[PDB]
Amino acid sequence: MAQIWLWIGVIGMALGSIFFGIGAHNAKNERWKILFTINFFICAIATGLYLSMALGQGRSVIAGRPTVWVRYITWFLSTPLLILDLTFLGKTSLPITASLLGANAYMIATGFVATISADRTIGHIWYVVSCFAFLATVYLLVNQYRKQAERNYPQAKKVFRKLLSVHLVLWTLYPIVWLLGNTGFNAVNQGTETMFYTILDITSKVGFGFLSLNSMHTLEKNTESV
Amino acid sequence: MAQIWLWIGVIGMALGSIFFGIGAHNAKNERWKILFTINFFICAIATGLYLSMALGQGRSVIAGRPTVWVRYITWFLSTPLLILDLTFLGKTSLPITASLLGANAYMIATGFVATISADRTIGHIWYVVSCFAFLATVYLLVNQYRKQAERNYPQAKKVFRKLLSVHLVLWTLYPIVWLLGNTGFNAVNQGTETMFYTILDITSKVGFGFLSLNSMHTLEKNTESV
Amino acid sequence: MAQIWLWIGVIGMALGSIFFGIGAHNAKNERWKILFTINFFICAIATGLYLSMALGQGRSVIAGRPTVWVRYITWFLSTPLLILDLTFLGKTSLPITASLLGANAYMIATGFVATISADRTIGHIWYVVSCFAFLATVYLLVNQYRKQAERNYPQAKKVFRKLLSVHLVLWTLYPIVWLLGNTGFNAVNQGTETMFYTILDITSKVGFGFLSLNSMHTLEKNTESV
Ligand SMILES: CCCCCCCC/C=C\CCCCCCCC(=O)O
Ligand SMILES: CCCCCCCC/C=C\CCCCCCCC(=O)O
Ligand SMILES: CCCCCCCC/C=C\CCCCCCCC(=O)O
Repeated sequence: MAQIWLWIGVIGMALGSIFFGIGAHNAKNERWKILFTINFFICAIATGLYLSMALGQGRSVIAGRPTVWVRYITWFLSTPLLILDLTFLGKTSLPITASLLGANAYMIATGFVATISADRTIGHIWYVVSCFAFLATVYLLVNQYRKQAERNYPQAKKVFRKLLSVHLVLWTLYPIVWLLGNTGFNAVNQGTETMFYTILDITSKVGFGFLSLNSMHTLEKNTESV
Repeated sequence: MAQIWLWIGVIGMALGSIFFGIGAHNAKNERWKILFTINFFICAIATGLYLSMALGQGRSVIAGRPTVWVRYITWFLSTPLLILDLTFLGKTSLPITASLLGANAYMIATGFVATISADRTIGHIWYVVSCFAFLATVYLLVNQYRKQAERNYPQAKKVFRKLLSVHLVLWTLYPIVWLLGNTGFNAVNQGTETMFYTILDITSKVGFGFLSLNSMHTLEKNTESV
Repeated sequence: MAQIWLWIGVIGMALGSIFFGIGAHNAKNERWKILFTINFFICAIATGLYLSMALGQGRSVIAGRPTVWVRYITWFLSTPLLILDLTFLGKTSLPITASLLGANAYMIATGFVATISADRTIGHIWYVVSCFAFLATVYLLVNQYRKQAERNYPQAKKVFRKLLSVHLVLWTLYPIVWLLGNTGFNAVNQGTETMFYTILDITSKVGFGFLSLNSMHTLEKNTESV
């Protein structure tokens, strides 16, 4: 089960890569080229790292617990690009952008330590720290980021509502899966944990990628010159 | 002794984080927001990494020598932000900024190798290389950086004198502690080495943070419009 | 043989560092300062990492195969700076610059995995992936990069022809050496593999550095105001 869902990961991310790549190549102006290029690299990075997992790499048995540590290398590289999707579309100020990228990096880094810690009590301390880093990003997104975006696009409030709704719901699912998996309560087997992360990853990357494109189109039409 | 001084580290950096965070949240313009945000992240990074050390992590016994390698992860991330404090306040040109960040990264990277090298002769070669990287930064700071800062703020020469004096004195203490510790002559026990680094870290982060804020206020008042 | 050619590496990169450093110090304007500083850091990074290799570091025996993994740390840091040489001189757009840096990072990262993989079949999968990342960069360079450069300097088409010719020929030699070495067919001994990489590295860093300087002079004279 694990094996097939890793390969579905490779196929999904590779298909996302190709179509974002073709978009980037054909891009009508620099704004569209940039957005297509961010999403291409999110999906390209995820493809290669899913290939490593499918080939049996990036995994260690830590005190008897099978642990896919390469997964956090993927997240550390792809999640800031997903935040750049948001800050690009929102035309976010540098301090709030920096704060979002900082908190997110902190979330993933503490997430990594929470995972690879042999002492699972220490791991679970880091989980809580990581959740607080996520909460920091949630606060920044629904406050400073949203208000800046709404100020920049007064007629497109709903666009950023949809973007933030999808981001916040999908990203909250990750720490829930982490709790269900061998990292936490171990309520689901490795096959199921792998399926959950793969579906999450394809949705949060290819799914959110296409939503980011659709959102750019709506903003472009909404701000079209008379 | 080691244990308590690691926890004093956590408390100090966490208190620095909170007050810089509150400053950032309340920041009167983008210049103040940026400065508060840089210092928040210096102290936030240091908090989490001091928590890892206090919890017993980030440490290895290398050929019988207890070695806290995570300490250099902290320095590699926080020291460029401290340099950004200087280059932000000094409105430093991109090449000199880049040169400062480059030399500093080189210092910490060679510092790391100097530490984790099992062969202590090779370690001590890397110490000397790291000292020369520091000397490079000293030269850049007291020459190009200072002259640019003085050119930018002709009436605030003393501000940058105070900033550079505190930076140069505090940062020179680090390689001295390194020589006194198990990395060098082992003239002080692990408890004392830990106390020294903690006091240095709180001073160079929270201390220098507040000096950076005070300096910004002086520059803002000095350049206030008639 | 290996040992001497590592030390020739240290001497070559150190000599390149000094002369680029002296250029940077004496630089006539910010454009020359930036170009000199990029090339200084390419050569400075390479010096320190060649010193580590010469001192016997950064090497592991992976399932009986001696493997110099620190070599890919050098390439991961120095190769984007070499790309920055090109994008600086070409005044390349941000998306194409980003695409070049992204593909190059991907090439070196997959190159690294291709090397350290104990399973050499998996290694050779990663080699092919890495070659496709290189091909991506080749496409970007000879298309978008070249056309932007030619648009920016209509009278200096030959300058960028020379830059791209040297880049493409030299960089293609790396995957050939990789195939000849213990990573591939093992058709050459470790002494010869080391000599090849050292000569390549000095040429692609000091050699290309001086070509980048010469190219800047030609562009400056070609665009000199009447
Ligand atoms: C802006 C970038 C954010 C940086 C994250 C800072 C948070 C620090 C978190 C933990 C660092 C400790 C990691 C080293 C110990 C884990 C290894 C182990 O236990 O084997
Ligand atoms: C601009 C970034 C600066 C990069 C720093 C370059 C200096 C290179 C220093 C040393 C690299 C060697 C590290 C690998 C060997 C150490 C590991 C070991 O001995 O076990
Ligand atoms: C823009 C940055 C590019 C990032 C590169 C992405 C490609 C991913 C490649 C492979 C990741 C797998 C590495 C971990 C497994 C190797 C370690 C081992 O086998 O012992």
